[PDB]
Amino acid sequence: IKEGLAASDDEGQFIDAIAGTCDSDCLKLPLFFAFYFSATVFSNMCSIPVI
Amino acid sequence: PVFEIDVGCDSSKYIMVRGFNKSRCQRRDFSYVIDKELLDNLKV
Repeated sequence: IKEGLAASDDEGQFIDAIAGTCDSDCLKLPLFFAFYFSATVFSNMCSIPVI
Repeated sequence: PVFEIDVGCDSSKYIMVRGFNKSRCQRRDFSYVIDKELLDNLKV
């Protein structure tokens, strides 16, 4: 790893890199999910009148 | 009786905050950036 190790956090030891992808600005997901809700809702309006 | 009196500090007397010790608590290296709150981008 690089020099790094800015803050971290641990109790019994230290220098513990947390696993998984970290996200600081991931908060567009509720807006994207609401717009996908609307897209799926209006996509499901289409097949019933066709049938 | 021959003796000596010296006026000055012994360079062995100082002030410690209560409950604080030098190396009782073990830790590792730290690094941080401070900006927008000083009197532009400090890395210490």
